[PDB]
Amino acid sequence: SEVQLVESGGGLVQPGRSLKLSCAASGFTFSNYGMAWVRQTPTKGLEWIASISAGGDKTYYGDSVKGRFSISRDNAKTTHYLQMDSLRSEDTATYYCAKTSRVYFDYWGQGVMVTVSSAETTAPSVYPLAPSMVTLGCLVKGYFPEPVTVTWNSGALSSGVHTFPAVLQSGLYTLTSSVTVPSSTWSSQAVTCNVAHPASSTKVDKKIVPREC
Amino acid sequence: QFVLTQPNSVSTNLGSTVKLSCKRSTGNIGSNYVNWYQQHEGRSPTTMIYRDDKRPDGVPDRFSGSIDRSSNSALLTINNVQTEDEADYFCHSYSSGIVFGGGTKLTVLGQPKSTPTLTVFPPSTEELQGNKATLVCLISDFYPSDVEVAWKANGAPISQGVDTANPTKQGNKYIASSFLRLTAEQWRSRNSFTCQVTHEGNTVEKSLSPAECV
Amino acid sequence: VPKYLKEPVVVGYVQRDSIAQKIGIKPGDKIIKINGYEVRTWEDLRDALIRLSLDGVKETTLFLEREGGVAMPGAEDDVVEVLHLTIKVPNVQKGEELGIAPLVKPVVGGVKKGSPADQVGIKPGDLILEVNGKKINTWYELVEEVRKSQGKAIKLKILRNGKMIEKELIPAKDPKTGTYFIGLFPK
Repeated sequence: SEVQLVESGGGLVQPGRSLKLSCAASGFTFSNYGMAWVRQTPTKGLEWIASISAGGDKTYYGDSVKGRFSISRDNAKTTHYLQMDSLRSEDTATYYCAKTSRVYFDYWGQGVMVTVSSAETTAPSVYPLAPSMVTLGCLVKGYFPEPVTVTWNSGALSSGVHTFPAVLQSGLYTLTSSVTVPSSTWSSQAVTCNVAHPASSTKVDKKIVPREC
Repeated sequence: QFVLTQPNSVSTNLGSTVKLSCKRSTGNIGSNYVNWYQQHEGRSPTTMIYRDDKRPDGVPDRFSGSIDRSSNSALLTINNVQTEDEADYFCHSYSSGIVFGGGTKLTVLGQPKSTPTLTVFPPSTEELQGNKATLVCLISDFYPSDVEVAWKANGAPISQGVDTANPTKQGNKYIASSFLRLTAEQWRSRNSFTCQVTHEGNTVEKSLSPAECV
Repeated sequence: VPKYLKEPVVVGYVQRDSIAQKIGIKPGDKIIKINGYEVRTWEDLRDALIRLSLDGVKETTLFLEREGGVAMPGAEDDVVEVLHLTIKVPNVQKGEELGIAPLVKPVVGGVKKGSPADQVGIKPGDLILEVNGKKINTWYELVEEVRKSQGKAIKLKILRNGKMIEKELIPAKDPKTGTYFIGLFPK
């Protein structure tokens, strides 16, 4: 399939404030299909939020929405939107945009995290981890909120990449990502982890150098 | 106007046949199409079955949808349940609104047991400049998921500043991580630090030594 | 000429282990094109499949529509689900078929004299509703369970001028041919 749905506009918001999500679509005739937004929490599961028709003239909303959210769409820019006002802490979820095919959602986006909290966003501190076969690492320490992404050599090193789920301690998250490469790759070329924290618009690069004293 | 009830969890073995049930509370289940979505851990849902029993391209023949108006229940059937089918399955329907089932966590048993592999990391020089030290212990390549994690200082147990993540499924097997928070003074003060994992009788361990350089 | 040949190609039954089943064609699908040949009636599809096979075509396109049922909120304005498939053309020289059947109501047109059918009393003009408990909507659905049951009793449900009657039959093999048969003429 060529259908692509890419969310953006998420992150952290204080309670009672506003946030507008975007979903850029490509690979299909956008105006020929209705769009929708579905959110997910580990406790409540999948819950339909809003739905808009192909032409953008009819709108439908879930029960948890009571005039707060306004789903719109721009059939000229192949993008639909979810304007959210008066956000409560219970609105914290992963928000998916979805495409419809008459009677179901045929394709889902990647989902964007929205955290409603009075706590401030904290960019992570990244530290290089160093010790045939060599396993290097990167410590992503003390960020909020989730998530962070880690690539190695801007994505060129994809084999043997393990990004471990974070731990939560005193309101801050910490995880470690590791990669296993032949020592020839470590000696000939630099090995760098690329950390991204979208909620704080942060990107960090840290080169892995052998241990010192 | 109505809800869809699925079992919270279902356990089956490799090669077996599982029946994931989706019950419509009020109304006829045949009056609106039932759709099934698979969601792996940390991934987006994908369509397995739409329009009661239509299977999209790329979905294996092992999946099949059905409708039983007698019990007013929709059933997703997976023949020859493989390890990749371990995921969440949500049924879906509609009427005046759009309703999702609660979801069923499908667990596939029977895969071979694997002992954990450990990787430890000393605190970086950059972190030591801040007078803080974090010891990292990575646990990977183990099945089943249940593991116990403990730390030791010069062979003596230590149990403060320890943070351990729950085991998650990453591909074929499980992975987990554990952290030990210390000050830069505490790190250089001791001769050895050990991460210890207990998995089904076994007790694997790896050590960290600050006396690397003279 | 049967009545269905002038009707749009709405699949009423898909034969198991056939080309249409392997590719995923389902009952309710509407075939609208094959290479190319526009398909508006069952006659077009039959003539196209013959011409294609005679021209040696082994693979070609098949355009299909999948609609029906109540629309889900927000998706009522969607365009029609048109599927683009690559199909294996059946070899008509060897008698191969595509594997789809039209939605013709299983109304018996005749019963053979002496065959264990008038045994339990099925008459010409009857309408088959359910067999073995399962509902069916076409004739070819009954013929599938006859040569799969392997002799055991098949409980049939029949409507006649308003009344619903239940009949049960058991017969099996045949000497001249060598297959399980009952003795019914469709209409």
